[PDB]
Order: sequence, then structure tokens, then C-alpha cells
Amino acid sequence: LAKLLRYNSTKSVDELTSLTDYVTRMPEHQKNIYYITGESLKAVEKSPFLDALKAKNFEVLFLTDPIDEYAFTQLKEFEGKTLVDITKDFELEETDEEKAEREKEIKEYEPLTKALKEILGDQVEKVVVSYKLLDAPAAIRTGQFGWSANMERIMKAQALSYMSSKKTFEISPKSPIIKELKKRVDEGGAQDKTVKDLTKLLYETALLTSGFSLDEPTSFASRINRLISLGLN
Amino acid sequence: LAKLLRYNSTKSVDELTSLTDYVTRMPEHQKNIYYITGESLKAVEKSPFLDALKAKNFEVLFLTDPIDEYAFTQLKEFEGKTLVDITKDFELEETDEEKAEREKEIKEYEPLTKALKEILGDQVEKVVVSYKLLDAPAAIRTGQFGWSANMERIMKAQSYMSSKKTFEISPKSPIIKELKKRVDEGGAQDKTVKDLTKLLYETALLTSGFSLDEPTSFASRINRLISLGLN
Repeated sequence: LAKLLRYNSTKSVDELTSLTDYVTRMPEHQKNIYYITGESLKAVEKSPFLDALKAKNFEVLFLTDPIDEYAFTQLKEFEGKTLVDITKDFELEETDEEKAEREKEIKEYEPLTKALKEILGDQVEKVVVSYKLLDAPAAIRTGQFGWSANMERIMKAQALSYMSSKKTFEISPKSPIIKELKKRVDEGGAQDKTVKDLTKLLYETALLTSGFSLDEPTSFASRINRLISLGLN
Repeated sequence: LAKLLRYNSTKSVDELTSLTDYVTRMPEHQKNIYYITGESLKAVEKSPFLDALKAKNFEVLFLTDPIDEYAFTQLKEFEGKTLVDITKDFELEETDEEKAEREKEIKEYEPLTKALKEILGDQVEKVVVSYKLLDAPAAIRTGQFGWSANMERIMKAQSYMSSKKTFEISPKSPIIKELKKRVDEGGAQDKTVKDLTKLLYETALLTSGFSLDEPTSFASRINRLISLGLN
């Protein structure tokens, strides 16, 4: 059942592997089994959620078939807890030193997160600075109660109504785009029009990057065209 | 999450009700929250799985939308466990009274259940006599930990290893009672037996939301039967 042998992984592309094989390759200090859910191999392969995991030498399983997606949610553990990393996880508290050094950096960034919460409005449950996010300015994490992008995808054809999920807008503090927005926001930029349009544009990019799709793409498109037209005089 | 108010039920047709409403209507001796999934309200309304629950004064929620079905399987509990009864459930420890009266009967049906397993072959994981089934000769129960019949349908539209289906027979049906006689009279591979159980199993499939393997086999089986009423 769990020796099924039917998934690719960050530590095993081309050749298939089972869950029970994954567990042997786990380093001693890996507490969890990490996987990702998506439509296709090509989609998840380049997800910005992997980068934080790869940096810690942790393996991530690839589940393209929705049957596998449910299976893990009913099981929940093997010896360590299985979990989607599209949803909210806490990586092995990479040293207690950082967990203090962060609270400092997180503090001066809530004015930004506050402003972004206003600009984004109801479309997200939270706006948060995330350190699980590298090589990307922003991404969107499903809440620990909700819909993986892949699930939302399959249920969308058979619904819209009965709501959706509380999505969380993560921003990476090591990204130049976010670093600039903190400057503009900390210098009375919160309600400038160029800022607002771009964070909105930024947010929609995070959606596509994170597997979701846009509501009314024309609004987004016109945001794009506006921006590529800035360089035209 | 659970107060949404978006379901009909055996104790509430016409008017919509929430999970928290259900939980207050439960008698003190109900341990579980019972619901059922199906294509449409009209379809599930007459499911043969409901009869056993109503006879025990248990309310059953109606989940026709797969979104709602997904939610309950992710929720998994409220205080008592939510559960599909299309899948395999264990009825609230019926009583120490029955746990003996049945064990006798299951034995006297071991010739049939064994025989029926042979005619059906790999299509089912088990064949078992069931008392959760009244006013029907046979039905097909998805195994637990798995995908409800309705769910499998939606994901195919959007080897295969589907699910472990179980073929339940009611020892309380005349049709089943006859098969016990014939099988206890050297009937296991009698031809009338084989055709009838297969006829039942395919019906059990359709009644339970699944679709047929080789619909022609069923059809000619059907007409074969209706052609007996002219000779």
C-alpha cells in the first residue's frame, strides 16, 4: 500500500520510488515527509516551494494524480508526519539563533504586510514574511484546513458558491522587489498608485507561480500592459 | 466550516440544515455522524443503505456536491466521527445480543458467500452477508479509507487499482434465501445461479453509483431473463 512505488521526487527523477523508499533516504534530523501536489510533473518541478526544502537536503515527493493527494491526507503520518508544502509548514526550526534573529526582521516588515493586506483586501487571509521562500519574491500558501491548488482546479469545473480557501500571501524578505516595497511603504508610499498596481500585479503572479488561476485575467493583462508601457517614452 | 447550513437529511428534507443542527438532533446513544454521497438528491433519497440507519433513529446527511464530500473527509471528525455509509462502517456495537445470533447465520451462509465469491471472482474484495442492508437483496459497499463511489466518478472525468468493493447480501431477502437452497443443493456452478448473482452484482453496481464492466454482457443477461417469460 505504501510500498506502491509510483512517484517521482526531488531525490529521484526518471526512476519511480515508493513512500517506504523515501523514508530510508531521510537524514536523521528530518522529522517530516515532504510532498507537493500539482497537475503535472513540469508544473511542480519548478515550484518556488521546493527551494527552501532542497537547501536543507530534504526530499520532496511528486503527486500528479489526485488519488494520491487524498491518500496522504487520510493517513497523516508514517513515523513522521506527512504534509503538503503548498500549505503551511514549519521547517525544522533551523537553529534557535535564527528564530530570534528573525523576529527582529519580521518586526520592521509588518508596516509593509499591513499595507499589502489593505491593498489586497479580502483576496487573502494573511500577508506574511516567509523564510521558506527563496528565489522568488512572493508566493501563495494554502491554509492548514483548505484546498491544494490541484484540488481547487478539479473542483472548479464541478461547482461555481460553497466558498474556497483562506489563502496566505507570503513575501520573501531577501527579495529586491519586497525590499524596495518596504522602503516605499516606510517612506509614505502606502497609497501611491504605482505601488498599489504592482503589488496587485505581484500578487497575481504568485497565484500562477503557486498553481492557482486568476479571476478576470483582463484586469491582470491591463496591469501588465501598463507596466511594459512604462518604458516607452 | 460546520455551521454553513447546506444539506438535506433523512430528518430534514425540503429545509436545509447544518452539521451543528444534526448534532443536536442525535439521540444520546448515537456515537457517529452519518452521511451519504451521490449524484443527485433524487438518486440518494432512495438508496438501500438508508433503511438500516432510519430503523435505528439515526439521521443521515445528503451530500450531492463533491466539494462538500471532500470537506467532510478532510474534517474526519466533529466530536464524533463523520463517515460515509456508502463505504464500510461498523454499526454502533449493535448489542451483545446480536453478536451471537449473527455468528450462527454467517456460518450457514458460508456455502453461499464462498460460492458467490467464485462467480464474481476478482471484481470484489469480499462477499459477506450484511444486516445493514434491508429492503434489497444486494448492494456494493466501497471499502473504507478509500474513495466514495461518487468521488471515483468525478476524478475519472477530470493497473487502475480503483477501490476494494464488497458485495453485501441480505439474508432477509427471498431472492437470497433461494440461492442458499440451490447452493446447498450442489448449485455453486449451476447455470441459473451464476447468471442470477452476476445479474444482481451488476445491478448492485448501478444502484450504488458505479458503472458496468461490459454493458452488453448485462443486457443479454437481462433479455435472456425476460425471454424466459415467453417459453
